[PDB]
Amino acid sequence: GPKRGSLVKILRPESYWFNQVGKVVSVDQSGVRYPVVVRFENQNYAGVTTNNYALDEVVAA
Amino acid sequence: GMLETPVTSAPIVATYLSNLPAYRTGVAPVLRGVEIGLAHGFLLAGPFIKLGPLRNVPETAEIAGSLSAAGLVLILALCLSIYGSAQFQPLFSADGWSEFAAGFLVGGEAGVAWAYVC
Amino acid sequence: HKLFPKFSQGLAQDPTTRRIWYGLAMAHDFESHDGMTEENLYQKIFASHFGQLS
Amino acid sequence: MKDFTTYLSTAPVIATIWFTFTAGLLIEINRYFPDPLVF
Amino acid sequence: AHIVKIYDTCIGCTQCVRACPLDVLEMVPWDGCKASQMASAPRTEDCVGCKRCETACPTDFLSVRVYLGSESTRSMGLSY
Amino acid sequence: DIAGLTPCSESKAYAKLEKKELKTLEKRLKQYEADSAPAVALKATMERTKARFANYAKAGLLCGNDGLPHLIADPGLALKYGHAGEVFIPTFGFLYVAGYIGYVGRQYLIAVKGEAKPTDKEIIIDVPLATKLAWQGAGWPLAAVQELQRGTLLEKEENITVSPR
Amino acid sequence: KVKIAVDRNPVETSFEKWAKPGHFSRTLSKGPNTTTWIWNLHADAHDFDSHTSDLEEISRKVFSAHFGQLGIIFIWLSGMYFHGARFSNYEAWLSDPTHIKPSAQVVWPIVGQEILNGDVGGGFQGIQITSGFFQLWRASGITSELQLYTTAIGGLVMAAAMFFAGWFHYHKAAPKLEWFQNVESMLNHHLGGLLGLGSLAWAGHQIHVSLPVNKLLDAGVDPKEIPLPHDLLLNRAIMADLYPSFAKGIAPFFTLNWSEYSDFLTFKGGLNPVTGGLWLSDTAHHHVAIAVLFLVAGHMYRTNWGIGHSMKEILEAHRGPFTGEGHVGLYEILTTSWHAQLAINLALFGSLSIIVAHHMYAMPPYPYLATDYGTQLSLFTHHTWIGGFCIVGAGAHAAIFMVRDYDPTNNYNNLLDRVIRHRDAIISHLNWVCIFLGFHSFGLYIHNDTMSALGRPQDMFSDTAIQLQPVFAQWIQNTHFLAPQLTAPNALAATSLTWGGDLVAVGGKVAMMPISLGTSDFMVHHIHAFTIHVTVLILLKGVLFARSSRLIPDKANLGFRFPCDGPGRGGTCQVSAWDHVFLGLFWMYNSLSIVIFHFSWKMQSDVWGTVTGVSHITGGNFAQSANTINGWLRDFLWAQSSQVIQSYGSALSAYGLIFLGAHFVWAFSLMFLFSGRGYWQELIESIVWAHNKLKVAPAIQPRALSITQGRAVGVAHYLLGGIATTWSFFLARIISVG
Amino acid sequence: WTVPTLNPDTPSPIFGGSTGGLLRKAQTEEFYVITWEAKKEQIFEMPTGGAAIMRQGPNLLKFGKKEQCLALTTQLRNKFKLTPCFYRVFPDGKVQYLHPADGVYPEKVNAGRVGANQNMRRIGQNVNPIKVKFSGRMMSPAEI
Ligand code: CLA
Ligand code: CLA
Ligand code: CLA
Ligand code: CLA
Ligand code: CLA
Ligand code: CLA
Ligand code: CLA
Ligand code: CLA
Repeated sequence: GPKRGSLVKILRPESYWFNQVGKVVSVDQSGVRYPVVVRFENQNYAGVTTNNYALDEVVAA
Repeated sequence: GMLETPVTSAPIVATYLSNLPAYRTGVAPVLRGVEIGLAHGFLLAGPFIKLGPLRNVPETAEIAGSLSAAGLVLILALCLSIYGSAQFQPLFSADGWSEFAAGFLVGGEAGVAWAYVC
Repeated sequence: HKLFPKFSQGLAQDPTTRRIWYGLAMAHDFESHDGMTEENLYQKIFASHFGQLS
Repeated sequence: MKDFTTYLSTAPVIATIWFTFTAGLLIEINRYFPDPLVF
Repeated sequence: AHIVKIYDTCIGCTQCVRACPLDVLEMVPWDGCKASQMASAPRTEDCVGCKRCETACPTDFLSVRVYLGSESTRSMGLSY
Repeated sequence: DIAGLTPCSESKAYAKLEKKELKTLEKRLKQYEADSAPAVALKATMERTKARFANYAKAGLLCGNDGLPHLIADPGLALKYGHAGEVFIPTFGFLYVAGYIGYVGRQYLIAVKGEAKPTDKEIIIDVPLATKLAWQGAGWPLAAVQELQRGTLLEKEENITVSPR
Repeated sequence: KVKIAVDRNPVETSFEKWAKPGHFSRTLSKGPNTTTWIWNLHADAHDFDSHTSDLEEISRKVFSAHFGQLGIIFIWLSGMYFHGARFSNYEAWLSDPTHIKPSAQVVWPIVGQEILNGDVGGGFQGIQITSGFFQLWRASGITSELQLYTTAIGGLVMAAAMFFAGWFHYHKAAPKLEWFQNVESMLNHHLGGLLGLGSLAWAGHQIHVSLPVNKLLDAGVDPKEIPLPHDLLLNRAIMADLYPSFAKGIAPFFTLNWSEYSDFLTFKGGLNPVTGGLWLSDTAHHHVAIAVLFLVAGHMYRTNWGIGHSMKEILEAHRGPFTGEGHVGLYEILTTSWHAQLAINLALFGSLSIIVAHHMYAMPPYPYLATDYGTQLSLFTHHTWIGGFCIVGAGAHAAIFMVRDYDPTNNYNNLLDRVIRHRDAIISHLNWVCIFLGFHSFGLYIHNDTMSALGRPQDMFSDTAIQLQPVFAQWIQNTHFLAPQLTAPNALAATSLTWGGDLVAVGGKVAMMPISLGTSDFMVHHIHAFTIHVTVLILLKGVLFARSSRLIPDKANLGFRFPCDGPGRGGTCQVSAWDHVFLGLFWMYNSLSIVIFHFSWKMQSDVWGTVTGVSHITGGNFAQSANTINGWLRDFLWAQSSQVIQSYGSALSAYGLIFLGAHFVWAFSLMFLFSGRGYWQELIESIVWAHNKLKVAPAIQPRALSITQGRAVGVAHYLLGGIATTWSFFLARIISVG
Repeated sequence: WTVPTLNPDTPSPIFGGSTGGLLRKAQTEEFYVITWEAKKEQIFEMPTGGAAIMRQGPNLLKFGKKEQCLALTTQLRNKFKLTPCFYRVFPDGKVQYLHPADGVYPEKVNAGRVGANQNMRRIGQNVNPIKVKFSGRMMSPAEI
């Protein structure tokens, strides 16, 4: 999918960083359901700055 | 295990608790009830006489005190009856606790009546 | 287990004193009783409104 | 000295200096212009 | 008994398992994530609903969820 | 005048309250020496009291049935009857200074978001940049309406919302 | 071997770490991402255990911290003396103590606050002070403002020396760990040098400066005309003119003919009748005795020579059949855990402050203090509050020890272990006795309210209906009044007027009279017992179940301060020992508010007042009114808040403002106490959206306060509000009717 | 690996006896019994309060709830590096083994386990509460 270092936008509506911009770390090329690893500069309520997303949940914008 | 203590595991305390009528293991529940009632009604007759609302009116302090004590003994016997009705569905059975509550009623009213004479 | 409350067997299998208070507090929330259908809901609401009138 | 001015640039120190300046400015205004209700 | 569910966003970090004070969860073989590990809740009858598992989960949103259901003597944590 | 209120220069309870406060101050005054420091302090208090009552009666304030100045908050009624200096000129003075503070804070935030440590500039203040924005913020209403008319005042719907929006 | 052990130059003096907030914590040095960080930065700033595991570095940190505290206190004392010298009416007050109000604060003439400078007398205008510094200064023999100014400069110099000592003993020459662990030497030096030499040098100052100056002040001579103290030291013939013993010099001291020193080392007792304070000769003999006693006590523990006791040997020697190993292991605990020491010292320091309050109201030690009713009320109330706070702190740091420092593999079948091992029995018995006390103590009040409301006053618990006389306290009172005749032959009077006897009055006011005890005093004392027992219950339960309970078996791993363990198992909110400190704080407030109300009403009703017989401030209403809640509500609160509610337009108006403000802050606390941070976080989410819409969202993410910070803010504003309310009430009341 | 059995004649750790021990739940409902084999004699903290010396060899303690046995298991496993196991005992004498019910501890994957209570979807893909109204009981929409 998207490449390393590119900026994407999250469309998972029950996420902390929905409708916000992060940075792709890696995309796993196996049959994993959520391969897109996106870091965010701000943390959520659990103090986490990294989440895994699917292909149709990220838009390179 | 349980904490070993000279209050919970004293010999003379264990014999004294074995001699009290809640523990004799072989007397009738009616006899346990009448002995516990003759103790408790006789002791409950006191403060209603000495401290109640009619305590300073002569010739009627002991009457109203014993009458309120008898009413309280009747309330306690009703409490025993509903406890046995809710609990079990020789002393620890429905028939045994009903006999125990009736014996407590009889013994408590007899203790109040004996405290009125005394 | 116990009978009360007769509308919730999840509350009736409670071994604590929580059962009495939650049987009191959930008695008139008919939408979340055991086996409640919609016709039964409206019928109990109609009879309850009669009780308030009386 | 660079680190001392960096410490003076911190939030409670600047809030103290700035509220001292603002409160003192209001106090001097209410001294030289006693009790303004209008204008 | 409470309701504990596992969702497919699990990344098999085992954090939820090592957070439960009651041994309700465990890790099973799976192929949905790179770790090839998924949580599972085969012993929800002993679950009290403390939600340490939900605190330990890193995913956003949670992959383990505890829905407080009907209370028992085990779910109330009673030693009496 | 407005709402049946008499002017304070015509009101009698206003003069009664002025005389009552002077009477309390002179009852506190008459237990000291002539040229002592409590006497000088109480005479300065009486001077400020007389000056304050003269300034309130001078400005055309409206007093009630108790002799206290009442304020008029309606733009047209106060501009018609000469009471614009008590709510109207104060409300535009407040809006000037409040929008000043808000615009300087907004420009500081947008200035520090474009760096590698925005939070570190939020904890430890960039004092030269803060003073530069503090001096440049005097034309904040013009810059505010210009940012309004270009569409750069607002963020679009790239904001954070909940799953039912 | 006890010796000086010091490491050279541990920490460089540099401004670098001032410019890096949160340097002390590995978690907090990463920088701020959310707003929670700030609060964490201030909450854990002085929690040195969470900084390092090394006991030495922690010990050094607490040492220099203590130096900082002492320097701050010296700045405070310097300020009080300087304000007493430059902005006060102290000399005028010295010329006429009975008709001049002590004042040492003046306000500037801006925005009308000048009205607070009231007519305190002496040709002065300021705020009347109730700290009691004027009486302390007159008792010390100070007569001029110059001496107070010199004391201010001296205290400022000492503050500079304390801050230098802090910097020096942290950055230049910082003691080693085994220096701090010399506890035997520390006790010897503090018992001899601190308490012993302290009271010796103070008795020196008293005998040489206080006694002659205050004897002349009681004689009536003008203060300016009294000889300066250095002339009292220099020419001993004047000292022989007042007390002929001084003619013989120190010859009766060394020859053991101490009886000739009975001119200035007395045992009179009672109060000075023209002055209303204890005899300074009694106080001088007292401090000499105290000095000799403590210097004897300070030579008990072995240091660098064979003689002397050993603390671990005395502890390990007291073992019985009921307690097993007894006091074994306690020495190791109290020489390695700062929190255990802090808990012990806080408990005894608070208790000591409460004892100070009672002994200073009952036996007024300063001249013209007993008739300065505002000062007496203020001092008692203040030191009682300080006491209570330090006791709650003791429970807090006890629990902190229990979680962080307790280690049973050096502490195995011990006093502490058995306490932890029968804690259920302890807490259950305390529980029952608290319920018993509550029922019978409070139930008498409710009973009286009901009987009084039903028109049956003859059925109440009172002095005329069903009496409940404090026979034991009355017997102890009578015995202590009869004590000078038989069991204390060399005493001229009793130690306090409140035992019984005559009446000492100064300037028309009652200094002290015999305090009678009836049914109302019985009822309030059992209320006090109840509230104290409940407070002990909460705090002790907090410390005994800090590690584990049947509910949370592994509570120790969750820490000392944590919100809960989730809504499961029925709900575990406020299971942490910190939350037990939080509840103990509320209950301590309750207890001490009833205590200071007892003191206030009783003093104004049965003790204080003017002498014509004695007309009391409230006429003696205590004995009949303090048996119903409505009586406290009407005759105390409602009646005595007249002064505070009508203080506007005068110098006491600030007490009305702080009355309203304190009520406001108290109510403001309820928002934090009754709510929870989930709601507030979601509200903040909406507001954050609004800020995002206008490009003003901060880079540091706005977060709602934590659960424990919500509780902390709650209890802090609650305490501040309530205490300040009673403060304004008390001060306005007693200054206006005093 | 096979399921072990309870030896009732296993020596208990050296402990003077607490007030936080068993209650009538042990006689009427159940009580849980923990067992481990120690390498040396060493003091541990009892989860019901107090210190106790374990014996060299097998040990045996009985608690009132499962969380006490997990707390002692976690303490003996992280601090002493031991492998305990605790059972479930009924007043009839019925013995129910668990933890590790697989034999391998649940904090690592083992073949043969069957996944229970696993929804194969996201949490945002749950249905609304209108879709599960008027069932036989209260239902959260995550139940289906
Ligand atoms: C809890 C405090 C308290 C106390 C001490 C009293 C006391 C009294 N009330 Mg009052 N009352 C109270 C609260 C209290 N009340 C409250 C809160 C209300 C409002 C709800 C009232 C409303 C009220 C009314 C309307 C009246 C009273 C009356 C009375 C009097 C007689 C009551 C009576 O006969 O009971 C019977 C007494 C007992 C059953 C005693 C039981 C307690 C025993 C002694 C405990 C023994 C423990 C023992 C030491 C353990 C030994 C163990 C060993 C054997 C192994 C008595 C002086 C009556 C009166 O006329 O007042 C003068 C009356 O008319 N009360
Ligand atoms: C107009 C008619 C009306 C009707 C038909 C309903 C019906 C319902 N309400 Mg609604 N509601 C109403 C008005 C109404 N409400 C009003 C006026 C309020 C404001 C108080 C509410 C606020 C409200 C809330 C917050 C909730 C409901 C809930 C419910 C449902 C269950 C009620 C229940 O089982 O609790 C049984 C009720 C009790 C056990 C009452 C306990 C006693 C209360 C606390 C008062 C105690 C004061 C006491 C009597 C004073 C004695 C003083 C003494 C000295 C004498 C039911 C659908 C619940 C729901 O739908 O859950 C999803 C629910 O959570 N209602
Ligand atoms: C916050 C709401 C508000 C309210 C309730 C009022 C109320 C009033 N306005 Mg005010 N006013 C306001 C805000 C408000 N004003 C604002 C924001 C402005 C700036 C645009 C004005 C500018 C203004 C002027 C120039 C005048 C008033 C006048 C009045 C009075 C009569 C108006 C009328 O009859 O029309 C019905 C009320 C409304 C429609 C409410 C809005 C008011 C608009 C903005 C102005 C209406 C003026 C009116 C058409 C002229 C009446 C002439 C009069 C001789 C009969 C009435 C007390 C008049 C007056 O002085 O009477 C003594 C007048 O001449 N107002
Ligand atoms: C004046 C020169 C000086 C300098 C440059 C330093 C520098 C340092 N000190 Mg040292 N030290 C000094 C003097 C100095 N100290 C003094 C006078 C003392 C005695 C108090 C100490 C005792 C000391 C200790 C115990 C420790 C340090 C530590 C440190 C290091 C980090 C602390 C820090 O950055 O926070 C700077 C802190 C502040 C700027 C706040 C000061 C708080 C003041 C003292 C409290 C009083 C304010 C007062 C109550 C007013 C309140 C009013 C009202 C609002 C309530 C840093 C190298 C720490 C360290 O090395 O950790 C590894 C450490 O633990 N110092
Ligand atoms: C320790 C307790 C203490 C307290 C509560 C007070 C309180 C007071 N003093 Mg007193 N005073 C004290 C000690 C104290 N003093 C000491 C130790 C001295 C000897 C130095 C004095 C000498 C003194 C004089 C000569 C006077 C007072 C006055 C006052 C009154 C007004 C103060 C004021 O507005 O200053 C002005 C306000 C400021 C200077 C605010 C500036 C604060 C800065 C900007 C903070 C910056 C933060 C910074 C990092 C930390 C400070 C570092 C420091 C080295 C500067 C007030 C009642 C005045 C008075 O009583 O009038 C009748 C007055 O004339 N004081
Ligand atoms: C007999 C000598 C002596 C005296 C008078 C003191 C007095 C004190 N020590 Mg102790 N201390 C001593 C020996 C002594 N110490 C020895 C031998 C050890 C090692 C075993 C310690 C280890 C020790 C520790 C770890 C701590 C103290 C602390 C204190 C202070 C407690 C606060 C207080 O309530 O005092 C009332 C306040 C005063 C009376 C102010 C006057 C103080 C001046 C400086 C006179 C005290 C004499 C001083 C020791 C001489 C220093 C000379 C120096 C230039 C070398 C108090 C000042 C505590 C403290 O607060 O440290 C700052 C503390 O934490 N001491
Ligand atoms: C503990 C504090 C204390 C202090 C400091 C004093 C001090 C004094 N007392 Mg007092 N006294 C005290 C407690 C104290 N007393 C108590 C508790 C009692 C009750 C029992 C008394 C009862 C008492 C009586 C009855 C008398 C005194 C007297 C004295 C004075 C002379 C004593 C003397 O000859 O000592 C011996 C001399 C010394 C100890 C000399 C000190 C050492 C010097 C300073 C060393 C200098 C060395 C240095 C190298 C040289 C300087 C060089 C430099 C210039 C460069 C002296 C001022 C007498 C007096 O004068 O009354 C007014 C007197 O008659 N006292
Ligand atoms: C005035 C309000 C109030 C009252 C009545 C209580 C009462 C109590 N608190 Mg609570 N508490 C309060 C405020 C109050 N608290 C607040 C604001 C907080 C938050 C800070 C707390 C937090 C708190 C803690 C942390 C603890 C308590 C505990 C207790 C119990 C103490 C045991 C006792 O003395 O039993 C005696 C009962 C009473 C004194 C209540 C009144 C009894 C009346 C006068 C007589 C009863 C007879 C009655 C009239 C018959 C009615 C018949 C009718 C129903 C037909 C008691 C029930 C403690 C506890 O439970 O441990 C033992 C405890 O640890 N409370």
